Amino acid sequence: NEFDNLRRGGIQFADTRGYAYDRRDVTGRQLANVYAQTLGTIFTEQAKPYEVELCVAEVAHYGETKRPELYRITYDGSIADEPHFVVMGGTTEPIANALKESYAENASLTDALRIAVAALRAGSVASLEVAVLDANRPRRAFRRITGSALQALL
Amino acid sequence: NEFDNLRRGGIQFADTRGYAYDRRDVTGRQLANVYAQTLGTIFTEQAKPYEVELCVAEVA
Amino acid sequence: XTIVALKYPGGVVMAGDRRSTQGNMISGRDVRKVYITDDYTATGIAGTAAVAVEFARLYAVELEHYEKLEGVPLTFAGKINRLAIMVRGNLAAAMQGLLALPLLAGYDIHASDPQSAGRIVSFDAAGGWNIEEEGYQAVGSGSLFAKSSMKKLYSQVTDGDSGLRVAVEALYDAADDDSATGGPDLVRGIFPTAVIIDADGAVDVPESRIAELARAIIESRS
Amino acid sequence: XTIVALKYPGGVVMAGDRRSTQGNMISGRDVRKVYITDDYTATGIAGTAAVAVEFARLYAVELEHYEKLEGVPLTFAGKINRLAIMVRGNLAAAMQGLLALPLLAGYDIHASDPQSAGRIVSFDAAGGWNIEEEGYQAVGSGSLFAKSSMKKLYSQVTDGDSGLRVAVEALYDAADDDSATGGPDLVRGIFPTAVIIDADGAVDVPESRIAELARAIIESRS
Amino acid sequence: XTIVALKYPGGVVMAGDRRSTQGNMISGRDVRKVYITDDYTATGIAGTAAVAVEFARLYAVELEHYEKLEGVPLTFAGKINRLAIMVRGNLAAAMQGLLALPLLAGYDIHASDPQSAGRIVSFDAAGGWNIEEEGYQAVGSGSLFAKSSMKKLYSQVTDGDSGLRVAVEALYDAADDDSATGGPDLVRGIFPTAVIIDADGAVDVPESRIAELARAIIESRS
Amino acid sequence: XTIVALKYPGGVVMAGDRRSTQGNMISGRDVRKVYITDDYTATGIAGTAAVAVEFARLYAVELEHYEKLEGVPLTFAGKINRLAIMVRGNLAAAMQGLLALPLLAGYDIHASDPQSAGRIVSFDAAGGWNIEEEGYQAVGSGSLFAKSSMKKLYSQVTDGDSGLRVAVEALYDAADDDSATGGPDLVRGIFPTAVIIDADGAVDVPESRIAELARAIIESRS
Amino acid sequence: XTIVALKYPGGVVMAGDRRSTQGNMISGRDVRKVYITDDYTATGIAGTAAVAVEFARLYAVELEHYEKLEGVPLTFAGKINRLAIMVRGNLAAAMQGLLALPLLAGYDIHASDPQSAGRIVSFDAAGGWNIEEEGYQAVGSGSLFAKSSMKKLYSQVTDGDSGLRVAVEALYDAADDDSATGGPDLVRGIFPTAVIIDADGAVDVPESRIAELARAIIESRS
Amino acid sequence: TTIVALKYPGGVVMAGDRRSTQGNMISGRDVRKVYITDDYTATGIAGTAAVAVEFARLYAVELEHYEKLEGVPLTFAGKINRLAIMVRGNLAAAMQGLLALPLLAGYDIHASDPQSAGRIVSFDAAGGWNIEEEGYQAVGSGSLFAKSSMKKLYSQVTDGDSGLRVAVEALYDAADDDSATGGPDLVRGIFPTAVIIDADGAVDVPESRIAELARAIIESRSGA
Amino acid sequence: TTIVALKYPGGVVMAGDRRSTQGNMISGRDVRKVYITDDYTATGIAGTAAVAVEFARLYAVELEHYEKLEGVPLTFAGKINRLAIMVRGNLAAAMQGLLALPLLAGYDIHASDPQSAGRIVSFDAAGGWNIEEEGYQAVGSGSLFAKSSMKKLYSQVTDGDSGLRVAVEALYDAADDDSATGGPDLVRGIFPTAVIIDADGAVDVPESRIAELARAIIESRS
Amino acid sequence: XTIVALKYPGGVVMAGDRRSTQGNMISGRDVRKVYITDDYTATGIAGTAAVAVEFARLYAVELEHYEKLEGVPLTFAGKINRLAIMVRGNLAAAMQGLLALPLLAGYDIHASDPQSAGRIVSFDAAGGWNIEEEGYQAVGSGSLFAKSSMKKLYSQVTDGDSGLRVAVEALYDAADDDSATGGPDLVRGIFPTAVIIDADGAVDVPESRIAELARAIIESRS
Repeated sequence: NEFDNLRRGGIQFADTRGYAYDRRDVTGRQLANVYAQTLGTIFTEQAKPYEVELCVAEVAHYGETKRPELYRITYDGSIADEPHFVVMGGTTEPIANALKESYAENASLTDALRIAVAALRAGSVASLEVAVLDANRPRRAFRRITGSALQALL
Repeated sequence: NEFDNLRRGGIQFADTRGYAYDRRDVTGRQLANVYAQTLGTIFTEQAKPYEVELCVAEVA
Repeated sequence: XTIVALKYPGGVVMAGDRRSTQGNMISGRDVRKVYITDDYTATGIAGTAAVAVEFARLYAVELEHYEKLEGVPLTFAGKINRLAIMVRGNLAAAMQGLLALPLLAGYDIHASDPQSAGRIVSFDAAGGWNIEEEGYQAVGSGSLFAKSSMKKLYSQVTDGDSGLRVAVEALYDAADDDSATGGPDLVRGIFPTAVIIDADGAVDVPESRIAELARAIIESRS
Repeated sequence: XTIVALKYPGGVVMAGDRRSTQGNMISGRDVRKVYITDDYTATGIAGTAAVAVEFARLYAVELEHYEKLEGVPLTFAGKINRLAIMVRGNLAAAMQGLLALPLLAGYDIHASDPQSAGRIVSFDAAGGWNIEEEGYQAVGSGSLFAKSSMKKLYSQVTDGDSGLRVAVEALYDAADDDSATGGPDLVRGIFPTAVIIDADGAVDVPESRIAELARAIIESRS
Repeated sequence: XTIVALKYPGGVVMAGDRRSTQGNMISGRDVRKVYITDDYTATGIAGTAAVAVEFARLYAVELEHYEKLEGVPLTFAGKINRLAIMVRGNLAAAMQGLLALPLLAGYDIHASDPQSAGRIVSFDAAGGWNIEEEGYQAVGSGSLFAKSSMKKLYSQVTDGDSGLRVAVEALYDAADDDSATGGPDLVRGIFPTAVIIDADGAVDVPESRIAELARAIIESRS
Repeated sequence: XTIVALKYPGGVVMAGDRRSTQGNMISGRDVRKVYITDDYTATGIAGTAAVAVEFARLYAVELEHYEKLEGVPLTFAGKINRLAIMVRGNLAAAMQGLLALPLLAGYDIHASDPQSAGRIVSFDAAGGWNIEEEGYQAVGSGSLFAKSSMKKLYSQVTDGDSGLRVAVEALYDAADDDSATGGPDLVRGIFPTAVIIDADGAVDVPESRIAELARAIIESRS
Repeated sequence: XTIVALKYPGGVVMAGDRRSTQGNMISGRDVRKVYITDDYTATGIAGTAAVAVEFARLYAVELEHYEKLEGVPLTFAGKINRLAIMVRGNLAAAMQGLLALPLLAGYDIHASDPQSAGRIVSFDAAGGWNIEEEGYQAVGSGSLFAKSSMKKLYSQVTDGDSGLRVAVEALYDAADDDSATGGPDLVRGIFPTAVIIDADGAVDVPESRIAELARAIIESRS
Repeated sequence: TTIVALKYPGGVVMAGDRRSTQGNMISGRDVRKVYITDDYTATGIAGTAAVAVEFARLYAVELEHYEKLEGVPLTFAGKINRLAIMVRGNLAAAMQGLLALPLLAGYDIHASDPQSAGRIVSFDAAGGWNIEEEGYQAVGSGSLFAKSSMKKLYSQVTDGDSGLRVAVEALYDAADDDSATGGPDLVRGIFPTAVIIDADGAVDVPESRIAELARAIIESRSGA
Repeated sequence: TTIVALKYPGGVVMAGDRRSTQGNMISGRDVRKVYITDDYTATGIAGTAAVAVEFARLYAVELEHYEKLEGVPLTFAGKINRLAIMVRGNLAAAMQGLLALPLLAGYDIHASDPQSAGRIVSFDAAGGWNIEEEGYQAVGSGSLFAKSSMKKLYSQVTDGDSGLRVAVEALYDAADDDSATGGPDLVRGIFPTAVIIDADGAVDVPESRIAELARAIIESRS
Repeated sequence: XTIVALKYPGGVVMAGDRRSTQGNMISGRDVRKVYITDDYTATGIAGTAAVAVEFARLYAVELEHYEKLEGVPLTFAGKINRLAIMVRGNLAAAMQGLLALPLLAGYDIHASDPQSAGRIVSFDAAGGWNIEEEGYQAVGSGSLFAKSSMKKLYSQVTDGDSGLRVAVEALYDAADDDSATGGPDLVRGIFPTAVIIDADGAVDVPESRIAELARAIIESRS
């Protein structure tokens, strides 16, 4: 209920900025910044702080060349710029170490999914929620990898 | 998140002052002053004081 | 009513008549329409005795207000902007008939060339301003007559004294062709008022010097 | 008044006249209606002489405000949207008579083809915009004459010099057929103002280089 | 109605008529229009009776209020400004028909020269104020007649008694030529009211003294 | 609708579009607006399908009437006066909305110089005439576009063929910018109509020739 | 301006002209009036380029806003309601003159029968909607001509190709009888825009395909 | 536009035409003006034809909103009062020309006599209501023709079927004397819409039935 | 009301509806609007109500009157001119609301080509006439629908029969889209009236033939 | 429509007609206009039904509300005051045409004399009330006719039966001279409604007792 609240507020923010300026004027940095400011105010103003950890990711625009940006925003409003991976929730260290080692910069979709699933397992099928920000799509980069496709992937 | 808030408020102040009077009429001393009044108020009235330290500089 | 302003080498001069009318009736003969607003500026407003002073008084207060809060005076551009805002804030009241059009004369102490540091700025109904490059300007019911007079006499302006003479003659010409503008009254001893501004600041021109010039314009045309 | 803008290979040029009229009467000869609003844009406003500076000053503040806040300039589409909002916010005041239609010229630094990166955008009463595909556009009381002139002369545009020439000729044609648009005044030395924008930014074309083109057009028609 | 005011050596005198009309019909014969507003000032109001009668009262309250709050009375310039604001705050109601034009008479206790310390200030529809250097002023439907009368007779004013005599004669003349102004009613014993202000303060002139002057003016013209 | 007329060496040419409209609706496609009124004159009226025939029919009758009664044709000056009287007699009906503005083209057989014997006369609402000394003229909703096109193309006029081409092109340019003026319809085969007048008299230019010139302006612009 | 929409077996097609007028004057020839608003809908607005691109831009934002917030797209009934709300919210501004009437074309992916899953919805001034059960609809100044054309040609619609042909012909017939609607410009190469929507989504029909159909219509009529 | 409503023994029937006009011109042929608003009511709105769906949609929501919140349906009088307030809240917009007069048909479950449980309520400009005691009512530009037709036909209404048939005939007669009301289009197959309400609730009468009725009237009156 | 007229090889046919309306109310179902005016002409009036019978009656008297006096019929142009004069003489009453626009169909017995001797002439408010070269025309509230129907169906006209068919279908289409035009009433047995004119004269088409065509059009659309 | 009220010994009777008109058209035959508002009062409203229907229901709620809150009913004077207040509140809406004038009938249970404890109160546009001393009153379009009837018949009122007869006869007389007031309908069995109030409270008079009275009046006048 706390992070869905934040998810909604972000979409609210993004759609408003994109309409007040233009679509190409909304960035991951901007959204991570606003989540930092919101989580920071909640930590200080509200009775109970939000028990959440957020990740805002951005890929390059179609036919443009830029390395992906990943941001980790924590409960207190702290914002960190990660260049390779972000791990949130549960027991973070076993998953973070299994990634720091089994890492593959410029890896394939099939390879990166296997490198990830395993790390999730270290910490602890249709027991997963998978999605990508596909830099190759014309405008809307977000694409969910579900069912048979997900199954096909494995 | 705290100093960026302050950075934005200063740009907001500066641009409004310049528009209201003249560009040559916006100074570092003036901006530093707006920050002192703002920081002072936050320290005094807000739930948590801002964990920040600011520098305003002006050249000729 | 008519107010004129012109640039001379090293400064600017502004002058205005003394009449006030209620239709055809002369309602005032001693009206001051030109006021020193700060050390380097003066405003002349085309209208009544009070709806001129009230505009000047407020503008004067605003300029000084800034100087005290900030320790330095507003730039000439800043002085213009503040006056433009004041005029724009009176647009709603100007649709009724309470139209006040100011003319601003000043000396920019921060200008590169001290010879051409004089400044004349005129305002329209909407609160729009225009810095004059042409050397002279006029506002009021006799402004056309005064601008046409100055067009022919401006080449004779070479210093403060000659510039003040042209201003008084322009006002004489305005009164000659416009019944709403008052000419020099030799019987009562009432003459147009004027302000002269140079690097040493804004100074009210003494009534006696304008009287001398008015006498000389009258004898020159008889 | 008339403002023109045209695209040339590698840029865009915008130019505007210097006249101001109150009814039949000429109230200004030195009016400047075209302003550089940021490094890659310029706006020319038709409506009032005073307004053009104010509309341009606010839009310039708005554009630089975003650039300071977010660290990068608004995209060209964004610059359009902000101007459209400013115009839409003046719809209430445009019903009285205070109409101000802007024309925007700019260079899109993020465009694929640098040859056709010049952009011309026009606005209507409602705050509606249109990016021009036809190469040129004009606004003001002499716009039809200017657009009809450019229609016959556009094929001669090839570089910054020829473009600025057609622009000055279009403005000449506008003043020839419209009394509210001012032609080049050789006696006082007052000429239309212009801005040229390419990959190196927006630069004010020097008065002397417009004067040269005006002398040329005049001798070409004798 | 008519209200007059004139300066004499060492003070000022204000007088007003007692008539009231509803169209042609005479609605009042006893109306007092001149009221002492503080130790050194008096106001006479011409216009609708309802706003005017109330008007002296509100002004008297404002002056006294400042004095108790600050310990010292307002300067004469301050007293004027307060009255000007009161009048300006009634401009919206003046467009309907509720026009109230006040005339202020006073003695500036802080003036350099006690001989010319008398002050007369008049107000226009807009709330604009003027100070009369002529030495006499009038407001109301009979003001033109009274002012003309005063112009002829002002020379004869040498002290308070002659000043009062001229004021009463001016009001007599106003009533003689204007049906809305009431002349002295010898049958009912109703005469114009008057206030005289000098260094010793503002005092209501008694009825018997005005009656003696009215009788003498009547004898003089018969 | 648009009607153009231009002088070439040795004559005059007049051409008009075929469009008719009610509001935005196209109500006519074949409308003839230019008619030979006598051996040396032609009139073009931009209005209804019949306001062109009926005005021309009456004028033609009036000119012939005079010739049969007096045995000689009227002087060109006389032809103008008669048309001016006809237009003035329709002033009471032009206040309702029935405005008919004629354009007259002619050849003065009694002129000194046969090269410049072509005549173009335009009429205003009041029935006022003006003989055109600029070489070309146009009336109707697309007149400004046509006159601005001819302004750039007139120098290419040296004979009847180049004169007609410029006229057709001007009409094309008017249609291009004015929806009330019809361009050449290649699908239905409908083209503007034209009359050419020289020392040999007034003749209706055949469709075949206006059609060939229309396809050439098209083929050239594409 | 004219916008048409029609249902074919397996989908829907929407097409619009490219003209823009300022009274009689053609102010634009390249205007895009039909926009893809989401994967399965398109909106056409009869009007200016901006009020067509700003309405479509906002609706597109509203539709995708819901999809991101809730994970699924709005239902077609939901899409209709949102558009109806947007139009109703512009009723206050539509009394001035700023009227914008949209036409919505879409494919209901949740419909029982994929053959009749195309949808056409029209809106009136008040923001009232009507799901068209007749197969076709049109909005704009040439809508009556386009609807009357489709009435005779609709029986020839059997697939997407024939549907698009009927749409282009309807728009041709609209421009033939309405001067505010632009027909295909073979000289400049500007043709009506179109969107076709079936089970695979909304696709912009390429300019080359429409050009081929335009030429076929032209060649079929001469 | 014409919308009719009549009471029969055991219920009520409401029917409306499909025409829309802009001046003389026919702007629509398939407009629906009669909508079921809850289990026991239906509303027909005349004028501002596009808006008929919208007024019905808001009224339906209000009725249901109450029913869910309070656990019981509003009384029929309550239903009437809500609709009267909706209409009263639209008086400012009706002065411009956006006039919408509703006709309400319902069945009162709480009524003592089931046979006479059907209800018809009409509203005026001001938002004033009137429960019809005469058995039928109509609103719209063809209402006078429809009411005059029903005045001669009502005596033959004895059940739901004959009530529906008098309603279709009334609508037909209205279309006959009023050009703003559309009669049954046999060419396109478009017929008036109808709702029938009895103790078992509100039901949309199938196009099939209104169709057979119209053809029996039209085809026989014509040569057919 | 709708009246249509079309040319076929060897003649012309004119047909009109039977409806009359008062606002939305239908005030007539049996109105004859097309009348034979002489041996080779017929007029149809889209006029307030029945005026048509008064109008056609007067025109018929006029035509016949000339014939008896001169021993020969008026020329078709003469017939047109007389009708134009009649309409022009009714402009004062058309301002009130009593508008009456006639449509004239005829067969010029004196024409070169008997195949194209059919004539259709329309009149505007002012009394202006226009001969139709396009083949068909219509007047009244449903004229646009009828003209758009004929545009698609005219190519099917080859003789008298096919011409009458297209006229009836055009009137069917007019009634389908315009409430003020009455379609064929199969219930009451009332159908549109028609007149067919060829070299043998003007003849009333029998009710029975129009009935067969109406039923065939109805059957064809179901 | 008409509403009557009269005092009879020991009580009050109020009766109203059943007609409703939309101009000349009879829009209602069974309208009830008299309602029991509490145990001892009844209200009858004439004017706008929408206003009328609302007033009775609201007033009743108001009286009962007070009673439950305070444990006692309002005094008769208070009841009048509350009604008067409601009427004033509706004044802004009465300027439009939504005029509703109520007539109040009651029995004051706290009055000294039980014989004259009946009360009739009428209200005017402004919300002003008046208690009748004459014994009867009427409101509505037929009120004058009803009051003039009762003027001649009131001497016959001796009890509740005779007072109800006079009330029904007054309403009969109103309907006989006013088409907006409905008389008793024998065919439909619809009769005026009535309320009778005495020491035992307010009660609806049964339709059958009113019916007997109507027949008697009818038989008496035949």
